[PDB]
Amino acid sequence: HHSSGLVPRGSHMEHAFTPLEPLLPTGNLKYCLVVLNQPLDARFRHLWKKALLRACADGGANHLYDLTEGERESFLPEFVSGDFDSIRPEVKEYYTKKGCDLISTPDQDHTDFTKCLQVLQRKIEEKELQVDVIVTLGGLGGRFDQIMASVNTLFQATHITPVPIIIIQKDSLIYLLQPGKHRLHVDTGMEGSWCGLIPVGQPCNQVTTTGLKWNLTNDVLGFGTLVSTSNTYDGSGLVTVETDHPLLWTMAIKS
Amino acid sequence: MEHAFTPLEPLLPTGNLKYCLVVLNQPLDARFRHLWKKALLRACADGGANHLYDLTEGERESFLPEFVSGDFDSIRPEVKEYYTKKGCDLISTPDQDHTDFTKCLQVLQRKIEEKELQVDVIVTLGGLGGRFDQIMASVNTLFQATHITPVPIIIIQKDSLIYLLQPGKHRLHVDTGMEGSWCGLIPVGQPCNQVTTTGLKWNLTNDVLGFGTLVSTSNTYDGSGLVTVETDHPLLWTMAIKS
Ligand SMILES: Cc1ncc(C[n+]2cccc(CCOP(=O)(O)OP(=O)(O)O)c2C)c(N)n1
Ligand SMILES: Cc1ncc(C[n+]2cccc(CCOP(=O)(O)OP(=O)(O)O)c2C)c(N)n1
Ligand SMILES: Nc1ncnc2c1ncn2[C@@H]1O[C@H](COP(=O)(O)O)[C@@H](O)[C@H]1O
Ligand SMILES: [Mg+2]
Ligand SMILES: [Mg+2]
Repeated sequence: HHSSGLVPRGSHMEHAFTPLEPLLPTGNLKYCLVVLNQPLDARFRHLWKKALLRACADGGANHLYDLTEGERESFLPEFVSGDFDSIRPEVKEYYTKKGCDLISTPDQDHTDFTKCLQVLQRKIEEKELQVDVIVTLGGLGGRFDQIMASVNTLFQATHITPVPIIIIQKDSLIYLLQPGKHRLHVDTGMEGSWCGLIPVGQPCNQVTTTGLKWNLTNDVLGFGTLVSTSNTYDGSGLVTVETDHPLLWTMAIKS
Repeated sequence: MEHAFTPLEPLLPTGNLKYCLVVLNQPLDARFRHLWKKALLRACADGGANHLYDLTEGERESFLPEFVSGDFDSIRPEVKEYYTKKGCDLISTPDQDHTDFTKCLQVLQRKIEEKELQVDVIVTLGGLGGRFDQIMASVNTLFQATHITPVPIIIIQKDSLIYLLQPGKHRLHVDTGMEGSWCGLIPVGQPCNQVTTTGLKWNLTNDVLGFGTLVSTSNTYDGSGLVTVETDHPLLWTMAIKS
């Protein structure tokens, strides 16, 4: 203001995110990996390799243990948290003898996924390291109530860690967009054909987007009113979203 | 004043329950056969026909839909042919603002009034797995369904069932013996600020259910065989189906 010479004016911060980047072979993101109790998709090995930290939520360990025979010492979690109402005795044993940190989380008011994030967040600050994103595998298939629980974890996550969290399983990815403006880069080449915007918690009364086939212009998104599913990209390679309330972004993963 | 309902009833080998069956584009669970046999009317939404067709090979004439609606961008030509040849009514629904599931219910409701048929419930198979944006669409269809037909609609796939509870009081009978161990109340859409329940391990007493505040998942039954729910806004009921 009071300075002289050219001076940038106008400007509002925007959240610039690239969803499926962790799925890119090369690149150097810096992310943590969380394995939930669900069948592991083949992309897990590559994701594990470059992850800064890996962990498993209860049953998640069973799935990891069973899909890494002959090379399990190459897939040793930094820690396995949960309540152990899912991990098999022998699996709990193996990881404990190899040095894995087994953390018990009894709380019956919260899922192991949520509790696992709490442990992860703590290990993050406690190890003075920071991540650009937390990649969660599984949680979108199987039991319906659990799928919803996963979505609800993304809500609580805002109070657990400042690091963005994405959930991936089979051909889907979800990411909760907090109120404000977002710039999502969907030009990694790993993108599928569909995408969508789900009002999960409450109606989003003012949504505006760009880069979609069916864009919103200060529109209302709400169950029973209008939910964007089976939407697609305009080809620009960029999607911007502005929402007044938490809005769930979902997109397809190639192949 | 209230609606007495029994969710997993169609799954019972016994009964006179009059219901219609809708097959969505997802792999059919084994329960399919029995459900089809006693259905008053069967239909398929686009791709649903492919899964029906590939499942009933060798005996497709015993499993002929009464109509297949959609937009035919999933139904394989050979499949589309077969059913047209056997007399199945193929109805096109191009509307790209509505899923083939919602549009299928529209066709169904029409057929119901049209045939002066009386149905207790509409059983939908599939729609809870696969593409995430798909599962949500299914949930969204249940919201729109309230303006498409007065007949209760349930969706089932694998081990899950969902049913949208409209504002008011509900009495759910969960003593068919087909019930699984878990159940839940999901406030999709909007926060339900006044929820009161009975028959659950974790009941609610004029409590608030909303994402980020409190969502009831992994809940269970108290063994009474009855669950009652009073809600101020649409509340999604979900429950497990035995092994
Ligand atoms: C209100 C209410 N509701 C319900 C409940 C229950 N819950 C919740 C959350 C969480 C939990 C735990 C579990 O998780 P897991 O680990 O996953 O197990 P599963 O069954 O799922 O397998 C619970 C119990 C409460 N609390 N509240
Ligand atoms: C806003 C908005 N967003 C999105 C869109 C799109 N959409 C929606 C709904 C529905 C549809 C159709 C789809 O269904 P399907 O056919 O079943 O799927 P696929 O896979 O077959 O393709 C759409 C497109 C709008 N419109 N708006
Ligand atoms: N059927 C399922 N569908 C989706 N996520 C699941 C399912 N079962 C378990 N999970 C997730 O995996 C985490 C730990 O698994 P578990 O303790 O074995 O139930 C939970 O906190 C959930 O977030
Ligand atoms: Mg557990
Ligand atoms: Mg279609």
